Amino acid sequence: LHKEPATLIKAIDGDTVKLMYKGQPMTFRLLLVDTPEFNEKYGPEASAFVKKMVENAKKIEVEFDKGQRTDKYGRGLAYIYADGKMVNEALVRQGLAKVAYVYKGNNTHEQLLRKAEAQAKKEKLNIWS
Ligand SMILES: Cc1cn([C@H]2C[C@H](OP(=O)(O)O)[C@@H](COP(=O)(O)O)O2)c(=O)[nH]c1=O
Ligand SMILES: [Ca+2]
Repeated sequence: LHKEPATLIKAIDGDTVKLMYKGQPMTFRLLLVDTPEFNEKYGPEASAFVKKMVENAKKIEVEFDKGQRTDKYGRGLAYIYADGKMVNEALVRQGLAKVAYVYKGNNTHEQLLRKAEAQAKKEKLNIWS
């Protein structure tokens, strides 16, 4: 797996973000996570967390997995990094997201995020409190 460049177009919510990728605008859905929707509990906090993360990054990178790169709604499915730190993992670590939608062949970073979730549960963080 490798990191490709992209630029913020627009923060959207806890687990979707608009990026420019290979010069095209495109909504990305964060692999292996599920944030609450904005209208749910911690939805707003999730959105703010990612928003802050991507808006403050000097460098956004996109990392496809080995499988499907687009979902059925046309969203790009990737791991997204903000100055080297993975947003997907960061959300889970803070208990702003659950590990979720784990499909085979698009699950490289699965155990890494389960480690993170386990620590967030342990600390009773946000979702787990
Ligand atoms: C995370 C992810 C979601 N999806 C699809 C499955 C879900 O289908 P349904 O809409 O049929 O429930 C939907 C959930 O995304 P959201 O959590 O953004 O709604 O996105 C994938 O197909 N692959 C993925 O990796
Ligand atoms: Ca969601």
